[PDB]
Amino acid sequence: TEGRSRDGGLRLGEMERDCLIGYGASMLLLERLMISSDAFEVDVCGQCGLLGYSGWCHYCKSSCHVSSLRIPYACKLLFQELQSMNIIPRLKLSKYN
Amino acid sequence: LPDVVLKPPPLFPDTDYKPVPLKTGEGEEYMLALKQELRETMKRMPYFIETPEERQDIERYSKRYMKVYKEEWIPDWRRLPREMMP
Amino acid sequence: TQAEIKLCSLLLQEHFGEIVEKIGVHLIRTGSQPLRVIAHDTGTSLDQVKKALCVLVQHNLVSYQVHKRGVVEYEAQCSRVLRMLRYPRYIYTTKTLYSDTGELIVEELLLNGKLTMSAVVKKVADRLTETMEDGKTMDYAEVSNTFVRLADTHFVQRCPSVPTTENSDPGPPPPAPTLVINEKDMYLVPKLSLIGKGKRRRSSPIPDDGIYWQANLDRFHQHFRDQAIVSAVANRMDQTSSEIVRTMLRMSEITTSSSAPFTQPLSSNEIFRSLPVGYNISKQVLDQYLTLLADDPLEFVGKSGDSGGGMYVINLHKALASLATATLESVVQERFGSRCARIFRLVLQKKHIEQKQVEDFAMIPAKEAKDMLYKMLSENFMSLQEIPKTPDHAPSRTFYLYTVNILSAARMLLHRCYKSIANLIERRQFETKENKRLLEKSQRVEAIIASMQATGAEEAQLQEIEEMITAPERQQLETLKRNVNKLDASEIQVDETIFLLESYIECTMKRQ
Amino acid sequence: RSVTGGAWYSDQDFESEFVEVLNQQCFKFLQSKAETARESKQNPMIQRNSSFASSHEVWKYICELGISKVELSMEDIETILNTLIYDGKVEMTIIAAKEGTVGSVDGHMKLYRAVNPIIPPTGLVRAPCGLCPVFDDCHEGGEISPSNCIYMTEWLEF
Amino acid sequence: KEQFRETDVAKKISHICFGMKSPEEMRQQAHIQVVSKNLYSQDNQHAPLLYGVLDHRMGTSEKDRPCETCGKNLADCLGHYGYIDLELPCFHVGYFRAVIGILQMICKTCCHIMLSQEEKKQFLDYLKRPGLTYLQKRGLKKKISDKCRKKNICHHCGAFNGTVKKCGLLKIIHEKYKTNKKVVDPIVSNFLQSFETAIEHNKEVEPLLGRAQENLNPLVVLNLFKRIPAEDVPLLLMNPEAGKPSDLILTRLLVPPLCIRPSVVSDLKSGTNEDDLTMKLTEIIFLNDVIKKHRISGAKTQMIMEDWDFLQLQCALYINSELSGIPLNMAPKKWTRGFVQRLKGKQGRFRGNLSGKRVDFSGRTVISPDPNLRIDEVAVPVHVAKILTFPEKVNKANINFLRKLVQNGPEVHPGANFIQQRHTQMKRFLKYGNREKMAQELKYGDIVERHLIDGDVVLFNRQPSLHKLSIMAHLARVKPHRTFRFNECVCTPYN
Amino acid sequence: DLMTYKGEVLGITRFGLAKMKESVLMLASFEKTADHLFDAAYFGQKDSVCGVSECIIMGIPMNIGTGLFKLLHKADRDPNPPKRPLIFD
Ligand code: SF4
Ligand SMILES: [Zn+2]
Ligand SMILES: [Zn+2]
Ligand SMILES: [Zn+2]
Repeated sequence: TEGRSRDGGLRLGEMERDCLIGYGASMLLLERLMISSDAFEVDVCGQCGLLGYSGWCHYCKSSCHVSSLRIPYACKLLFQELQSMNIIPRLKLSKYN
Repeated sequence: LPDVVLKPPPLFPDTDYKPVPLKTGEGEEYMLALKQELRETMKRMPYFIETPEERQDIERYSKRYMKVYKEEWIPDWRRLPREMMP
Repeated sequence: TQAEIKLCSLLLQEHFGEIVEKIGVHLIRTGSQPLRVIAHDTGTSLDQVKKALCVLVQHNLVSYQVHKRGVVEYEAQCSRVLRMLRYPRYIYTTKTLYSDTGELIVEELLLNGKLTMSAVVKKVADRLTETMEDGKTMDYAEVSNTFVRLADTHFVQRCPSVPTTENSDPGPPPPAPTLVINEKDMYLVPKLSLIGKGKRRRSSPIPDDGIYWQANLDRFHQHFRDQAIVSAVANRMDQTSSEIVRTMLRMSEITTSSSAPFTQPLSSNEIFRSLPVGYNISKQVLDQYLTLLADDPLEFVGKSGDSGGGMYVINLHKALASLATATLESVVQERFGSRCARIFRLVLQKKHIEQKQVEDFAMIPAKEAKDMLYKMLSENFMSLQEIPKTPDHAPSRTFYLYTVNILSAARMLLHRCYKSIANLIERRQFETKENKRLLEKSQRVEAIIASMQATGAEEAQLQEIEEMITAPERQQLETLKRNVNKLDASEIQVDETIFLLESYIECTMKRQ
Repeated sequence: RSVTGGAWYSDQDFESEFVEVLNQQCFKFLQSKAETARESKQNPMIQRNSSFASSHEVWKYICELGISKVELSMEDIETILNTLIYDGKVEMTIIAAKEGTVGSVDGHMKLYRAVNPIIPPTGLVRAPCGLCPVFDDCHEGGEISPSNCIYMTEWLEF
Repeated sequence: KEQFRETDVAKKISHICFGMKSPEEMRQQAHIQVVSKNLYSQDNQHAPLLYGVLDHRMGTSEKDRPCETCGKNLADCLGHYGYIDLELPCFHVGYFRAVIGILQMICKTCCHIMLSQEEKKQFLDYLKRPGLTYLQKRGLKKKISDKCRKKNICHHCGAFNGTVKKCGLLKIIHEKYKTNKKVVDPIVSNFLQSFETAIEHNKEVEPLLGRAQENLNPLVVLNLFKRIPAEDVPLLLMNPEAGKPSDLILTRLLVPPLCIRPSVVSDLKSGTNEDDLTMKLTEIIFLNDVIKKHRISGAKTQMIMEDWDFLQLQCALYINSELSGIPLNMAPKKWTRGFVQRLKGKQGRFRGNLSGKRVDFSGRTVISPDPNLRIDEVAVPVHVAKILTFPEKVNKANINFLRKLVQNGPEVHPGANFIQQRHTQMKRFLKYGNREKMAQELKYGDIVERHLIDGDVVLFNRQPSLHKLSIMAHLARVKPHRTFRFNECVCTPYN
Repeated sequence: DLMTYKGEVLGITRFGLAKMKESVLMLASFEKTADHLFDAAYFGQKDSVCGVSECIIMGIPMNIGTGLFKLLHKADRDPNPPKRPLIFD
């Protein structure tokens, strides 16, 4: 949350993000903005590139190409809002190697 | 004001108009028979290229007996450009 | 043209295969593209790409053109891929107008794409030697006679011939021969004196080399248009007018092309002397028929001159427009009923009309005419002019006038017919795929008998065929057979409406 | 008559059955007249003139029939015939005649004749796909698919 | 016996391919159909209706009522979409300019692109080059649009194609029958004379006969887009795999899950707090029902088109709640939050929830001078140290230190607060249970939320940041006071 | 140099930044969010994860800083170990 009365946390604003980028602490910036703030694990289908649930893709009615992925909850909300706006982001996953 | 609907409309709503029956006649029957004969005879035609099977399990003596044999038409390379020769 | 692409994909997958239908759909979607990029986009082997291109250009489906740097680009013919479905109708009309010899000639031409006259006559003879029996052999004389008759009647046409390389730029061979078309020898058959007898499939140098023939689909389209106009006038006035217009069209075919607003006018004297003697009709009766057809509010024929007695002309574009309007009103009647058809014809006769005027002229109570109008608007059978009083285009200060746009209506109906045939083909394929197991079972239990029919054929193998569990499945087999038959009949009959709409849309354009 | 009353309106209620009966009777009369003209086969022009039916003639015929009690006018019968034309079953022609038994329009006379349709029902209407109301939502893979269609299923079962 | 299937793969996103969905794909993605305009039931429990808005089958927004599609709570529910069919199509305000461009590019009769064969081949050859960038795509689109607008007649069918522009709001006008100062054309003459019956039955049509250009309503626009050849789709600079021209005109609306539409059950009154998207969707459903009722009852075209335009405007607001061409009488009374408004702005998803977002394990306190500490050291109060914890993994080095911290517990400053076992992820609170036993049963690999002790690296920052030196990582030292102290020599950076 | 590396002096505003950069996510996050998003949806332009802004948005280590290179483990191993000989083949 925002306020202290409602038990709110501090905000790493755009200026803080810029300072971290200038420093180059990539892992620090990641742990701050992704791990410790809005960390979440979603399920994405490798066939259609849509978001699934419980390792199941309702679009293709299959669960072989569905895989877990770490993603910020804010980014997931943005993807959902775009899909509602009809701007469908098709995520093409691949191995980390 | 319009009333509220509890369940969604049917996936296939009924219609009071039905399609007009097909025209009957020896001509239509012969056309149907000819189209069926074409469907049956064009798949075996050399022009009907099938998916080349691959990943054979093993080689056997019955390979020569079960070998599919079919004549292959020779395209006209004079009319066809040179980029299509094997 | 997603419906057209889907229909072409289904037709190619059902007629030639998958590795070829993929290339065909890729071509239809992307236009002209080099072979290397076509293969890179498809993702298959270069040999398979070459085979697909060759088997597609053999049937005159795709063409190759030269561009800068000597590159070759392959472009597919969606129009030809669509006309491919009209083969059964072509065979039927050629069998009706000619004999089984011409029927088999047209069949072989349509099934092989491009072949030589000698080859096609040999194939027809070999196939007719099986039709006939009792040692009677088939000679090539009558087959060549039928072939030259079809040629001079313009049902078969020679393909573009490759120019002589020795005379045209003798030297390095170009990547493509650049086949050209010549109208001089377009319908001139070669003089082949060699003859022979067809074989009965016992299973126990070319003079006309380079001269390939094909089926002239333009002639079949013109003949279908003529038959449609004849049937229309027959249902309208009488069979006498139908015979008269058939004779006029037969006389005009040779002197006119396949695209012209008006045909060459004919005179009463020539029409009379050309009309068959089978009808006891006189010159005054013919003149009366012509002058009463000229006064027809549908404008099938026209005077367009008074010299040489009774000079009259035929209005092909007007006839096609009338046929398209008839098709549209008939489909509206069958889809929404006689009242909606009445409203549609009213709003079509009246170029612009409002709801109150439609009601006053149709005598249809309120709450129904407006509903039918809104249904037609949602289904895209008409458009609103929406003449505004102010440039603000506010609904409360503008008049909405309904108007039926025949061109857009025909295009939408043609797209609907394409998608309907696509859905029917998909349903047939789905039924065949889901019942393939029973189909294979039937094929096996029938091959059990088809084998050893004569050699070592014992009677103890006839009472065990029906003993299997296939007997109760014969009902399902017959149901599938009749369903497939009805689906094929529907697909064939929708082809007539598709042809009508395509001819209308082709004749209503200028191509400037 | 425009603001109130009318031969069709009865107590602020449109007589759909009445107009349908009028249309059916007029079409039957015109069809019988055209059949008699075709059977006469004396001459094409005479056959056409006999198949032609005048507005006053059909009005007197409807009056002699007397289906309803309300008086039907020549303009009412003309509107009924225009509705029949819009229905695609009859054809009207305006000929030049100075004066006669009609004397309605100055110098012009409308003659009606029942005519057969241009072409029979087309092929699109013979398939369930052409008469489907949810045809817009058709798709290969989905809820509405031709493989599991009910329209085509019933059409093949019938 | 057992099939081999991979449990988890280290999948990394490569790139995002944006696109569009057709109505069929929208139906396939959606799970249920929302047709009821109401939200809750008539009973006093006020439960959400079935097949309606706020249904739990499209996610969950309450901690007590779980999702119906997936048997999970709100914290684990990702949400599901729904599809709502519209009686009449409507222009997509986001893609309205794209629709105008496509209409100006393609013909209004044959749906073909206004380009000759040579120009088509040139554009295909220029586009087939690898490494095509967004700027090059936009430049090619501009050039093709200019070259298509230069022409006036079609080379495929021969029909005339006038200018296409925007009139009013969400209405497209095509000047097909334009006024010709020179000899008029037979087409325009026939179009003008075809109003005989119109003028006879309404004299007001003759004075307004002019300016009667074609009105490309959503129906006609979709009918034209559905018949565009696929060969010309690449020429429109639109990826064919991403979407189709028929997708710009929407016939189904995608109602998002309840995670995006949070609902607060205010038991203090007879009402609840709902977002603006829910109200907009309810109004859209109500307008669809009203249009269906008018179609069934046979209403007048004028009011039918009025309702259609009102539905178009409501959809355009639901998409982007800030437009300019809104009529005065059709202007909304209050202000609503659209998707565009939620995305853009200072408190938006890009600037308010992605670039800058709030985190935990952080505090804010007043500073005080203390020269007795090094420049690289910062003082942290015991109160904030007992709250800010660090997860330390139990290893063969600090095993005894972690044991001592656990024995101390959350009360004494040097200690921990929670322990997460290696086998099970169930946290254990040290304030309850035998801390001695918890320390004696510390296995390697467990996590201990130890208190902030000396030697730990800690970030120290001032909210107004000008340069990178406004935030620095120091070493934390615990002190009994309640302020952040640091060497005053480092005040110049923080200012 | 960053302003004049394309041959034309491009400003740092929304009009001069879109011509230089290509990340759809970055262009949408900076300014003209909905406009740029709809334009990208229409063009079907696929956006990579090479930029720092989209890296931060997706929650992956940015390529700049410590993430430009990769680390390897100096484990005791033997590349291309001896293969067991096939007796039957
Ligand atoms: S449900 Fe079947 S019959 Fe109806 S439109 Fe779809 S494919 Fe055609
Ligand atoms: Zn999927
Ligand atoms: Zn859920
Ligand atoms: Zn055009």
